[PDB]
Amino acid sequence: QSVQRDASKGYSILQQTKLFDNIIDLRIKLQKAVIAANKLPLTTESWEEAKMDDSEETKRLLKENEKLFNNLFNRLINFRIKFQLGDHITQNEEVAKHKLSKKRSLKELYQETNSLDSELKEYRTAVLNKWSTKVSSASGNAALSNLPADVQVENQLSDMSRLMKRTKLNRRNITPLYFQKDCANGRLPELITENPYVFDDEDFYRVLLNDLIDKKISNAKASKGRKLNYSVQDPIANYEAPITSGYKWSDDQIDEFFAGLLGIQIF
Amino acid sequence: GISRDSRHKRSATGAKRAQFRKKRKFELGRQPANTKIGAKRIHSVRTRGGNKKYRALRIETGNFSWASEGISKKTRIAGVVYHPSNNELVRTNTLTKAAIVQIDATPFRQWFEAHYGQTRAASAKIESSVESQFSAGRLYACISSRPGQSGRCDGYILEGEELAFYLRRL
Amino acid sequence: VSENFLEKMMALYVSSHYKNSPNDLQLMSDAPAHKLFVLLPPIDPKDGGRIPDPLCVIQIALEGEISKESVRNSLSRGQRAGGDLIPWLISQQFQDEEFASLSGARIVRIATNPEYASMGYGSRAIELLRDYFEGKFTDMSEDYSIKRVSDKELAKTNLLKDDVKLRDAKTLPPLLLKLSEQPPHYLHYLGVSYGLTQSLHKFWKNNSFVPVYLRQTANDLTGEHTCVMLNVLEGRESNWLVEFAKDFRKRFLSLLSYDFHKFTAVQALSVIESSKKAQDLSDDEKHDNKELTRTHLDDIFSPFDLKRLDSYSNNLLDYHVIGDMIPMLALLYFGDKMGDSVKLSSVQSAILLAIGLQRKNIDTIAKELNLPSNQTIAMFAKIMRKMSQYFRQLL
Amino acid sequence: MSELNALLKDINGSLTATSESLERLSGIYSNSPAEKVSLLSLKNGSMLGYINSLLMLIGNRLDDECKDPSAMDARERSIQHRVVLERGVKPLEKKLAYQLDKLTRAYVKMEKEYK
Amino acid sequence: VSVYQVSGTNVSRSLPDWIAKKRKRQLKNDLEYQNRVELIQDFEFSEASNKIKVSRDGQYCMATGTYKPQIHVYDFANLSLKFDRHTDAENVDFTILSDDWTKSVHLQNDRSIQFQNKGGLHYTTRIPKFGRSLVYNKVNCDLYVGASGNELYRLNLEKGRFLNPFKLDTEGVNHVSINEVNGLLAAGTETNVVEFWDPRSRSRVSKLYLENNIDNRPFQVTTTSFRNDGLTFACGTSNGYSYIYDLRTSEPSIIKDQGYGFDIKKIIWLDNVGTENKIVTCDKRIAKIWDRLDGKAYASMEPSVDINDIEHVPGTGMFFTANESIPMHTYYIPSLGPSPRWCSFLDSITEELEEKPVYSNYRFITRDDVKKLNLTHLVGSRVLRAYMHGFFINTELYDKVSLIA
Repeated sequence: QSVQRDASKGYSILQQTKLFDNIIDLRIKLQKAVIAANKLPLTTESWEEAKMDDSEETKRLLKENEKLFNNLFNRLINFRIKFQLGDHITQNEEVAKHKLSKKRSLKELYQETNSLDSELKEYRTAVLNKWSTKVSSASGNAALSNLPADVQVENQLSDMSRLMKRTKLNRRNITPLYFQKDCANGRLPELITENPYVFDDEDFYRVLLNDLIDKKISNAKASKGRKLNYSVQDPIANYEAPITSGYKWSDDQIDEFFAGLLGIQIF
Repeated sequence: GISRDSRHKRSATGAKRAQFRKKRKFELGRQPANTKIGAKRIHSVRTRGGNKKYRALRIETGNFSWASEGISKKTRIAGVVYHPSNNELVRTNTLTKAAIVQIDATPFRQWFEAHYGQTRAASAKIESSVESQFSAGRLYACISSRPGQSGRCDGYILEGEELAFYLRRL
Repeated sequence: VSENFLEKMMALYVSSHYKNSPNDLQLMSDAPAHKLFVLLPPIDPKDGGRIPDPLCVIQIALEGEISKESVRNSLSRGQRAGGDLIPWLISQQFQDEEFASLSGARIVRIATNPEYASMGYGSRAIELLRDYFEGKFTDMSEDYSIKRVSDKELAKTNLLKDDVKLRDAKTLPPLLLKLSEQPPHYLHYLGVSYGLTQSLHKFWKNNSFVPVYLRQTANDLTGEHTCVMLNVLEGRESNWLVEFAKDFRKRFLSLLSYDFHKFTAVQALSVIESSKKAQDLSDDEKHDNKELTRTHLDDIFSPFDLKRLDSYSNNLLDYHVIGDMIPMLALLYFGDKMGDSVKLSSVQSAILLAIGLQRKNIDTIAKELNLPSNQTIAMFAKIMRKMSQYFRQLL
Repeated sequence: MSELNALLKDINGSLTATSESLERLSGIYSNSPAEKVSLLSLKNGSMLGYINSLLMLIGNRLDDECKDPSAMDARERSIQHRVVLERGVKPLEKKLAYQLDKLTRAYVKMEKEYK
Repeated sequence: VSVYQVSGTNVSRSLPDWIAKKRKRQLKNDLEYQNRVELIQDFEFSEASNKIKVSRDGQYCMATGTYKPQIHVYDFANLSLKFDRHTDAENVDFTILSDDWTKSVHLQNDRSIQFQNKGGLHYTTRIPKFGRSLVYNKVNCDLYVGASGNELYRLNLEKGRFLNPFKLDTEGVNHVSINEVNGLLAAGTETNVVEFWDPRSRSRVSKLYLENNIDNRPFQVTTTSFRNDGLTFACGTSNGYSYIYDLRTSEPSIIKDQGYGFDIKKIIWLDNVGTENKIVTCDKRIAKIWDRLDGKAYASMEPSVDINDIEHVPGTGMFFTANESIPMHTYYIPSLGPSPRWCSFLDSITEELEEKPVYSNYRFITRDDVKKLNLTHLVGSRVLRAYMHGFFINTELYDKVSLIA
């Protein structure tokens, strides 16, 4: 019985790991979008001038862009409700079910995201504290009593200023459309190479690509003798004599090894 | 110790003939030469009379003839692909007469593009299968010279019914 | 059910031992430090919970955590308190007070099924045991104390009407506990003690243990010299171990003449090799060997001596002529002063170690390595040629 | 072609491709008592939020108005999610990595035995 | 590490040996010709050599030739050819039954087993179908012959009787090998499976399916070999991948890539030499030495001519290799162990020896395979160090791109 629960736990472990890899595939597909977005204009005047170049086609493209975007992010939010529901991250099952049923607007969609991240933060605090204690006890760190993981996350989130700069770093050297015209016109207050407007997660993106890559590596007729004649053959008779010693291993051992070859409450 | 004497065989009637005389020189046979693809290695043989024979123990190059255009070029042999007598000769890349081998297509392609200026049209037309082989980069040819005896491995590129039949057999 | 298992444990525990005494049973049962660890084959659910057989039985004794006051008072008094063998000995041999404070466990005994010796169960057993203390084993699913006989019960029972009974099964914990169920005790090192033999040392060496001490006087009953080997678990300071290992190696080299001349050349060479592996353990460069300085070389050897070595490298000398200087060469090479320029094969190292340190004759090593005497001297000659060429490079 | 039109096409392809893969992923999760590892559950859930925050960074930019071109709010959420994966989740699972591998191996052996 | 070529051709790979014989008369004046040392006289065949083995006693060696197909036997105690003996057809494999050279069995290529006794050809028998390998079971005196067909033939030397042939599930046996400790027979089938058999009974203890993740291509088991420890087991594939298996568990403990994509021709276990954890996996072009535990390369032998067989003199650091060249090469890696007793003074001349030394360290890739892997964009980069007609990549980086591709 103990075997089965462990085996089932592995399936959940595998399922979560497969779930991890799949979502990275989503991130990989989205990668050309984030680079493209960082190339988009930053200001109303640039966008209108961007539309000015091809007004008709851009309007059609913009209409398709808005539809696909809203459909996608409405769908993602549906998964998050289900995902955080299915995994017990959200405790209010009734509220989660109504949200899935109801269709939401863009303003409404942002609100659920705020709600969803808020719930994950509470779950995050509980989970890290639970496992950090468990790891501590296992290693004897409890006996010793190296910061708690939740505390470490709190400190890094406290240093929000440092890490914002990490995003602002323009490693790829992306120039958004009409960036020079917005700079010359003083339409970019933040700036007045590190660009606040360009977002760079390339290092984070590469590390995810590597980890996915390494895991894949780690897991990965009678004539001419054509009919056999069983007669005695004199010249080869008694050609060599068998050794009386036999196999150096004892027979029972040899029999044993072959069998396994190729693979009070006591417990 | 190989012999070609007809005495050790049985008669037509089935009688087991007795040994008349010890083995003689004029009834000699020598060990076979298992020609293989590899750096040209030839061992000479002093045969009956002043004549001489060359054994092609290893060889990589041969003269091959395109009969349709009546041309001959020296080409490298890539490997044995099919051999009518036995297939374990096909496996070990053993080279012998009638073997079907794959030869490099470069010089024939060069000659063709030179002579006809194509990669007028009617003459330049060639069999579709041969053209596909050119696109592949290797051509199917049949060895027509006995490597064991003369020491060379010349042959001809397959074509027509030859080519259809052997491609089917492949 | 427990008793059936205890008999199986003693069978494995007693099999290897030459002559076991019944004290050790009391020793296992009552000692608070001692713990017992059993490797078991995979359990088949079809077996209906039959009392399984033990393949490898390990007994560990927790030791250390000695106050820096007590060690000094005892060391000056020269008195050895009972227990804590490895701390007290290593404290004496090195006069280090910091080691006695560290928390460690001595592997009192390891035994495997003799029918199954030499197939990797014993090694597997140690590998898990280290992982148990290191902290790898954790429970993922989100008490084992037994209530003692209360004083109230003792007063309410009379000698005549005492009903002495086995403890009720609900009270008793399970016989076998999964590693994750029981937390470990925090430890810095794991130590062993065993008579030095080629097989055993090869086993310990493969398990990443490091020698730190070797008793000079062979045990009378066995003819073997007691050896102590230490290992440091991941995540703990490793400096103190490395200093001992370096210090021991120097001690071993000089003593090869005195009382370890008996050891086979290969056997002795292994001991140095095992200790050197400790150096590779420390990826730091704070402690490194120092190459021979030109001033140091002049004090060790006179220029004529270097010339004399040079002549031998050119074959213009008899072998006996250079007999004087070899032992000094041996210490410099095995002290690693010579540096990266001079490196030798295993056969050459054994030959040099023999003549230089064991003080054995060339003829004896020719037998001991089963080589012709002529080939031995030749291989020796190439060694001097490398050393001579090096001394030329320094100059 | 305008630079925007080529870019807008690039986004259009991604959003379609991402949506279809999401549709596949939602089906398999919907297809799935089995209890999951909470730490890994957070790990998946957190990085899901990271993608959402990235999309809000895309969404903020895609707007022609561009009231928040820096996408500071979307940045902070991506910042919050990224930290948990790198600083919190990763050290713990490395400690737990040994026991994880043992269990997954155990099932695969049983699954091999069953077949 | 230092590898010395005691004997063997020392010309360019492009230069064939026979011209060196023609150059030999012209270069007689050259001093190096006088100084060069040949260890065994006539240690050479007319055109090529097929197999090489050393008698158990340690004083005699035997070899086979291409034309005229012949059988040298070398006497180490005299550093000389003892006798050459011609045959009817070229050799495919043989074994030396006796401890000395006197007693041997040779499986030719015309499907005939010839029993060579000391005097001369004793008896010639024929197996039903073509043979590919030959092993001898000292315990039962039963000689086992691999065959193109499924059935694995059995010949009993004691009884002088063909016995019931074993029946394999698949057709084609490329190599057979008998574990000394246990008697387990391993049969290397053409398909990617190795079938184990019990000799005392006649059964199939189990079949191991070889799985390579890197390359989806089909591969054939070409060689097998049991270590004296009686537990570990080695396999070769036609894709140039050498596996080390602990028999008990189905998973491959280590997979090492030779990287030239050539079939593995022999595996030798260097346990006897000391520092037991080493192994040799010999290819058509390279014989690499590496350690069984870590997989790190120890030494490599890179002869100028194709390797057909390699042999290790027990208890010593010497290696013989039968090549497609006129001379058979002899190597000597001093680090492994002492020179053999008969080569007592080989150490003396080490400096005069050639001392031959990237190619073993990295994985070789053809131009076409680069296209298959979409690595064209890196051509000219420091990752791709081009040699000959192909490009070298780090083995780890090769594993990465292949799975992605």
